[PDB]
Amino acid sequence: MIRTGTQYLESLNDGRNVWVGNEKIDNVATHPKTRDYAQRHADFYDLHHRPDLQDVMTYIDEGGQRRAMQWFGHRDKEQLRRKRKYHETVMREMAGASFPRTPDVNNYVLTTYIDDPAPWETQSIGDDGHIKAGKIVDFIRYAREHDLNCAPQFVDPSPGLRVVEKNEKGIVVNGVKAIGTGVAFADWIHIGVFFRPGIPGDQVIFAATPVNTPGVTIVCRESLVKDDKVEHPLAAQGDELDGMTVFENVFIPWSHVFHIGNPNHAKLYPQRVFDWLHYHALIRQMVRAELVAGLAVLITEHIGTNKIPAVQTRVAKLIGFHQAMLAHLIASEELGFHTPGGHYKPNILIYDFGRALYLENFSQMIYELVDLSGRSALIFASEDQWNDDKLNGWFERMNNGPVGRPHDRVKIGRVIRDLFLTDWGSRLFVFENFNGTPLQGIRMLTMQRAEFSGSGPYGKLARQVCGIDDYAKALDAARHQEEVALAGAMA
Amino acid sequence: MIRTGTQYLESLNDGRNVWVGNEKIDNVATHPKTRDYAQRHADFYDLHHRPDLQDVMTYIDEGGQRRAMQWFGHRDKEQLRRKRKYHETVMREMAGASFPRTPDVNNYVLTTYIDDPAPWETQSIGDDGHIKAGKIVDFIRYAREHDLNCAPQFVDPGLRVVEKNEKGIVVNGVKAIGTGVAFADWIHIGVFFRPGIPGDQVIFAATPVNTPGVTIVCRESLVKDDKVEHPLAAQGDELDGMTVFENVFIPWSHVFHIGNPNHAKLYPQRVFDWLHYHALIRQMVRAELVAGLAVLITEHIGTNKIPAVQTRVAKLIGFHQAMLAHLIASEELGFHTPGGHYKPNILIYDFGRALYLENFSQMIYELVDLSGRSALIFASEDQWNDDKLNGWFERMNNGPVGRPHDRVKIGRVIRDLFLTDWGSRLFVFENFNGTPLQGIRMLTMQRAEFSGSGPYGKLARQVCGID
Amino acid sequence: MIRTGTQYLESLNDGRNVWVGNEKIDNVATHPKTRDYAQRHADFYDLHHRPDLQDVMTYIDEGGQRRAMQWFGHRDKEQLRRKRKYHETVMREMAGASFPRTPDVNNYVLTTYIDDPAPWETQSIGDDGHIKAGKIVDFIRYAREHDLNCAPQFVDPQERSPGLRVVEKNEKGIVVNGVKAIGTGVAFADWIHIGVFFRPGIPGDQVIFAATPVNTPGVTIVCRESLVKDDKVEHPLAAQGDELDGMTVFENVFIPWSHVFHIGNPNHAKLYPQRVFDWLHYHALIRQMVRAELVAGLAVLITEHIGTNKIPAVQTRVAKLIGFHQAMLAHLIASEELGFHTPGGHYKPNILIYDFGRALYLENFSQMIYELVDLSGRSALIFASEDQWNDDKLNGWFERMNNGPVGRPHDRVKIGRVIRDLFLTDWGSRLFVFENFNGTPLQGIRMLTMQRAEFSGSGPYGKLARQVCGIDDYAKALDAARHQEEVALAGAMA
Amino acid sequence: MIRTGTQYLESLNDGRNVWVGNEKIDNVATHPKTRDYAQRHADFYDLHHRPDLQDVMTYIDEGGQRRAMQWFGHRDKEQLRRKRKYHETVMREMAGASFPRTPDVNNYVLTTYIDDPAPWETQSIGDDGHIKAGKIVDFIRYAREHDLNCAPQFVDPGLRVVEKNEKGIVVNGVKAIGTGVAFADWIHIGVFFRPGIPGDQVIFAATPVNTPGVTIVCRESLVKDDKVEHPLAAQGDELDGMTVFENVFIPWSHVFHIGNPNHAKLYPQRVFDWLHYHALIRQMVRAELVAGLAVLITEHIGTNKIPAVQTRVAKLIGFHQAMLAHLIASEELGFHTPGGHYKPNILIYDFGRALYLENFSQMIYELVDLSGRSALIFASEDQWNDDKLNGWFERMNNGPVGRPHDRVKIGRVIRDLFLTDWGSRLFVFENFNGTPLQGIRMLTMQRAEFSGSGPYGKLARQVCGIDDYAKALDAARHQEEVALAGAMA
Repeated sequence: MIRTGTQYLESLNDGRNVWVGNEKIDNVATHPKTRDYAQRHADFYDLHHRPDLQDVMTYIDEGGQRRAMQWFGHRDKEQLRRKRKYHETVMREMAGASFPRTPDVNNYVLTTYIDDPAPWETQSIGDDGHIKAGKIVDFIRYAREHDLNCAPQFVDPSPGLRVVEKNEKGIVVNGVKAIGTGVAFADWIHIGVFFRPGIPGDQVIFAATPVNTPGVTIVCRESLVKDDKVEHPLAAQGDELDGMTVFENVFIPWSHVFHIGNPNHAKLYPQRVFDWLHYHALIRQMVRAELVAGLAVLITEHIGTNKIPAVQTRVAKLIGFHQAMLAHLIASEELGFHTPGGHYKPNILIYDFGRALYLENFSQMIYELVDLSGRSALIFASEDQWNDDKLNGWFERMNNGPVGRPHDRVKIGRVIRDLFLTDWGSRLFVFENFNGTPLQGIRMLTMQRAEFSGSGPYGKLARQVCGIDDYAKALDAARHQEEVALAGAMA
Repeated sequence: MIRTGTQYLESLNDGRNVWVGNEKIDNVATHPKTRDYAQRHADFYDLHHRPDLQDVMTYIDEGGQRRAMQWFGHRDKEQLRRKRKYHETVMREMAGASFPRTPDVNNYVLTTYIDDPAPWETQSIGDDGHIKAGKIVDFIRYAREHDLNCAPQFVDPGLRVVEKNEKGIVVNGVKAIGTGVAFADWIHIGVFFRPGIPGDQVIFAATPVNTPGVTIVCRESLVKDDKVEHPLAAQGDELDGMTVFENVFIPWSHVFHIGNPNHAKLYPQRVFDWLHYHALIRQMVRAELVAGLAVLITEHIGTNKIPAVQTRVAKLIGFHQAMLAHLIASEELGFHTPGGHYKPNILIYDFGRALYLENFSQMIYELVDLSGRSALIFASEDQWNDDKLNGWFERMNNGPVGRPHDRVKIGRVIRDLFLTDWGSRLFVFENFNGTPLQGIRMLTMQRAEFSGSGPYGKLARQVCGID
Repeated sequence: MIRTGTQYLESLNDGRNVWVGNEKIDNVATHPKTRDYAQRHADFYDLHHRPDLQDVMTYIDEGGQRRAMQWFGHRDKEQLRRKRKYHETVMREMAGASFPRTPDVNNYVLTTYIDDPAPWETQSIGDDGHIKAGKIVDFIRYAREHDLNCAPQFVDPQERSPGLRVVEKNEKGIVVNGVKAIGTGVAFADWIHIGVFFRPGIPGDQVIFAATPVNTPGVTIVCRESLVKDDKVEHPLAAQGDELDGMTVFENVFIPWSHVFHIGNPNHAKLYPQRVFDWLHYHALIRQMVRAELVAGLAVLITEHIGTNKIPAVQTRVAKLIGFHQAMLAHLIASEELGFHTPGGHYKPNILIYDFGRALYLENFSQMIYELVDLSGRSALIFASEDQWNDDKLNGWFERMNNGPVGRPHDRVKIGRVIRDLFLTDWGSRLFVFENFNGTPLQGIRMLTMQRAEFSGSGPYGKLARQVCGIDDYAKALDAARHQEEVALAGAMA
Repeated sequence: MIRTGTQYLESLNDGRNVWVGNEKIDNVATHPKTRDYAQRHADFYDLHHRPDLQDVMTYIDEGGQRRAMQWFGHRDKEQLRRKRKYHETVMREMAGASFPRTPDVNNYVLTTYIDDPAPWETQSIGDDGHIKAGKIVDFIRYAREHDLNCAPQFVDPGLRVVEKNEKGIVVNGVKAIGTGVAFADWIHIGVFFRPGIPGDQVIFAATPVNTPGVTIVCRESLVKDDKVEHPLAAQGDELDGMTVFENVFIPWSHVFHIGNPNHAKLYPQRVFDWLHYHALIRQMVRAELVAGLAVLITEHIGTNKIPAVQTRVAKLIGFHQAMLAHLIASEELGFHTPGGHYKPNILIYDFGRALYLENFSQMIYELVDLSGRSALIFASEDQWNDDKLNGWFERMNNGPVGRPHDRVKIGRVIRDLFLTDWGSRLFVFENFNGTPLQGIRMLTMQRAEFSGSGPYGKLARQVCGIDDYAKALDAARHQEEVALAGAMA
């Protein structure tokens, strides 16, 4: 049976040590500061029990068990599209993709271990042979069974998390994981790291631990949730907190340790892990661009500016941005490739270039919407003002346009305001540069590779115009994923 | 005399009808949603009593009385620059130009009536002789005498004249745009001509904020509760809103002009010119603040040495220098008005406004992106000082310069300015601090001195061999 | 057979009346201002005979005959990709896509007539029943058989317009008089393919679709000066010849009814000519992807050759030229994936996605080329001429000035020559300016899209916003040209 | 008298060794590939003799001698404005700023030596005291008295001193970048500091263009033949190239400084200041020409009342006014140099340039786009006049303003300026007419006064609740500091 929201809310009250701003949180499910977002997670779970969404939200596995599509492994392009349609439906249903780290996103990442668990073991160092690939798989199967949200914590800002003790039982780790999103709302924390030049071996740690593990403290920014859901129909729905996690002599048994000790392993295997979350981000970006275009269509129509040609071309601009996101996503899916375990993975270069295009232009596109909406964005009637005997008539006449009731202008502006002109909405704006690797990151790590050099495919045409000049074979399986993706793109 | 902050606050308790969101405000000076910004207006009066600021904030008038620099008329360039320096000083003292309709701005606008009152009287249609130019002047003099905040409401079911008699006029309708009217003394009514406007909707007058029939209807307050976490946004929200006039009575003495669509083409723009020149002063100071925060935050993190960040920060500095170039060339290439006031060059300060409104939003994104994680995710104060968390926070916020807590200091200011409702409003307001970006271009281009017969044509015509 | 470049060149000496600048052209095949681009068309034909390119360049039609792929009709996505593959090969082989209006592009557009010929005839007004659908298809079979180049002239700038109009109708034909103001390569084509787009108020006598030979009496082709360069060592691309642009003047030109495809109906001229030019737009996107590939390629080569390629600030600029090419690719591949069938069963790529692909290029290419020019530094402007490079005193200086980590020093000149021709000569500038006329421009893409109901709050983009704000088969359609647009959007949004 | 164009052309025939592309040049003054640009130099000199312009173009010194304004020392703001009006008049008179390195620009830069000669001498290393400040000044006085064009070559196989004796130095190597050198009288040798620059490459000097062992190697000439079809590009091409120095001897009298990498840090910036000011004067005029061409073409077609068109033209007009604001503000907030010259605010005109360099591409692209098909496809003159075509071209080119042929006139100038090789060189060269966008930003930000302890720090720190050339050890460093203080108060 698939986890219910009610079971989720209950599980949160587990003694987890959480700060939200200045306050200590006794129960994340009920504290006024967290409880709207927690309920968003509960609704996530209850979407898997909605009769009308069953086709999209669930699957029957080979054992005959109905399971949430968040665990669904895709081995070809048609299966990939079915998964995307799941993620898309989840975010469309949940305030138009305002919650980017629902558990379906968080858990997508575990697909990499399952696909190819052995290198995580075999490349481990400092280990005394205790880590086992089979136990990595066992943990993921356990998560899937209980529908557990495993919040990933990989990025670092010497306070980084490190091994301070090793015995026959497991490891002790001490330090800080600087970035985490929604961890106070998860069941487990998924610890990882990305390579940086000179990363010490005792900082190379991949593992999992419960959110209430003793010595774990979750320190989150203040909550931006709004009280009044009528003035703030989106920002009153909860705030997906970001924060840091402190680990004070936290013990992790070897069974839940995936890898330690190998800096070269940290060069490409973590990228492979975060690939799934990057692909998810582009789906999200597409949906956000559709929402932004759509709001410009609704507001310019209700104001009556829609038929002004100047405005027509700017709206067409917002629609084109959405189509660019869809073109990268679709193309990424068409030109995917099989991973060593035989999952099908969309093309990494195309969907990351999708992301870079979004991260580059989304500011100006939002600014366009805000500007198109004039005063209707910020200065509109509160509800009581609108329904007041003396004010109502004035408000009706100042918001009359061609298409529909005058109050629909207020309804539109409340959304534009919540998404783009509140702290809550601004958090989303900013998070986008932290939802996987930033713009500058995509471009840097792509351009360091030998297949984007004059020797590579991009040099070939320019060379002639100028008159110049299988994982069995491949020795690095996760490097091969990068090369095979350019193969597919440039053919 | 010179009004104090205390007298100001007291004056707000006058039975004015104000909505802020759903709430009715009993008293704008003490209500939890309005009192912080009220206090900012109080700070503004008290500024003119600060002994170190007296040379900058006040002049001696012809009569011998010390007057607030908001009432000073600049008759040449150096006087203009004295006034700018006053406006600049006010906004630098008051939260880095975070409050754009302080009383010095609102009242700047009255220069146009004083400079040349007559045409407002003589161009009136349908007043049967009741409106008197000298009465316009006496009102402004009155306003001067008591340091009264006349809040302008021009931009537009709009307000119309429903009854004329021998005592005054009666007005009924809405003035849909107004900023900080709940904090002002008087409302200054005006209008801009639009194609096929009627004589009964052309109205310039002044009326008290608590005039019977007047209802100020303001958006919810965005003021923050906790000044430590939010050092700027706790300081008060300059409310925007509309004003409803339910058959409101204004005497002829306090009516400046009625009835003439033609007058509403040119003369209201001459009123708002002062607001636009002030707009660029402010935009320069916002640009300077943004550049300074990019330097502080790149220097605290230690990314300021990375050549890619250098060029990004230089660009912010350059934008400030572009605001300054426009402001300075506008003052340099100004001209005398009919009554012999010196006015900055309309064309140059407005292209200056155009440039800000076209680029501000990418310049802010640049500060936000440079600041990285330090804008959304930083320690609250209690987190910071917690005996368990203090040592981790200090280690994470360490870098070359200063003390680790300065990061949070800088972070709170960036957050408040650009990542709060409160800050976002100042963002949206710039598109409504006078005429919007598309309007500057359009009102410039509809005049024939930017046509091919104008000065822009001349070099092009010579190079082309044209006539 | 398949026509040969020799056959083509011989065919140009047919007495056509051609101005190229101040000069009259006796013979396009041999005149100094035209002969190089003529030979580029000769090379196009010969490319089809190259044994190593037979599978790319040719097919066997139903009736057992080997024809050039320019005539191939693609009925599914995999056949579509074969057609794209052919257009890519042609443009890669011909100076990195510097000749945008080769015959394969011009004739691609005839597919719309073959697909669904009847409406051209049934929607005609004022022809007194003389026009037959069958005859459009017959002309096209005739063009195909002789591999004839049909250059399209549709685009235009009341009783004062100079645009082509019908001034006589009789039992034999029509007589047209006036101007088709834009034309690319017409002086080098076999036939002029005449069309028009709807404009508000267009009179019926200016709605014309037809074909006449380029040497028809009364036809004059008036082209801009030729920008071809004399020295092909200093200018290895712009010595290859100049695809002339120009207008065509028609003075009482007789066209027989057999060669008239449609007259009279302004409503027909609004979507049907968009359906003809969809094929040209799709091809424009294929070219746009290759041009981007070249721009990014040149940028890699020059930054590597100078050694600036490792500077991080430079790296991010080249990544962005690389992402642009990938943006073009993505639109192209997506458009192929979400394509649809036309009435007559052709597979067409998704109109909306490839047009948005073009808008993205048209909006950004200018900045992108500026990047390349800026990254290449002084190597664009100042480099050695060939004799300078080989001079006994200068050579030692030039080698030491042009050294760096990759290749031979003279390769910087080789790269410089290409950047200079492509982006810093008259010849390259025309191509730059032509990108905005190679199909309805950026402004047109956005306006034609937004006038349609499916981009209103009533169509698919309204739906998610309305829910978040808490608000609230060609047989069965009447206009088949319209329904292509509705089907394209449904496939894009589902 | 002031030099005449005639005397200048005669002077070109001095046996200088010039490549233009593959050809050697017998006489820059008469060769088809260079004679038109040479005549534009001759025209520069003849402007100074025109009686309707000599109040702008010349001044009387206190000896009663009429001198070309290119030599005029400005000591205050009004005098700087007269100099600027002169440079402006020159470039409006010569094909709308299409000739960026006329002699007035080249020679402006000598102002710095004259202002403060002595550090060039005193900070020299390895010259055994042979360099004398008095001889630096005498050279500039000579240049001035004969109205000689000293073309600067500074930016970098580099030129190195290979021999030092009692008469002078011998230099060997390449000065990679040079504009118009083949049309000049003297070459002004310079260098900018770069990390690890050896003393033997620190050289400031003057040598005649025809000096033995100098070869001028220029790119091919971009000049067009038909001045009807090409009214600007027919007027000559301002060649770019490198200058090869083969064991070239320079007398100590014409050496200004050698040896000191420290001197190369800021003093070269101080020389180029003046050219950078001039670049912004030129950028304003190019902006003006671009904006007016926009007004002319949209007007002649009729697109000028389409509101979307109007806003784009307003943007070109804004860009012009932005260059003018920086220009005016630089002049307003200027300062005196050690020698008493008044110099515009270095930071403000350099930011003006930055602004231009960042945006000119897009602004020119707007004009080309707005100009439509009228850019590329328009009638040649014989087409236009032909008896059969005339009627068609007139009707196609009718609109609300002026004669139909005026669209061809506007087209020809837009074509020359932005769609030919010739115009394209002017496009690319913008980025070389002084330190490029990247350089302005980078050497600004390495200066301590743009840090958090300088005036940008002040407002930020407060809102965040945080916390005379005699005194100065470096006169050329002091100018920068003074420039910022004047801009920020």
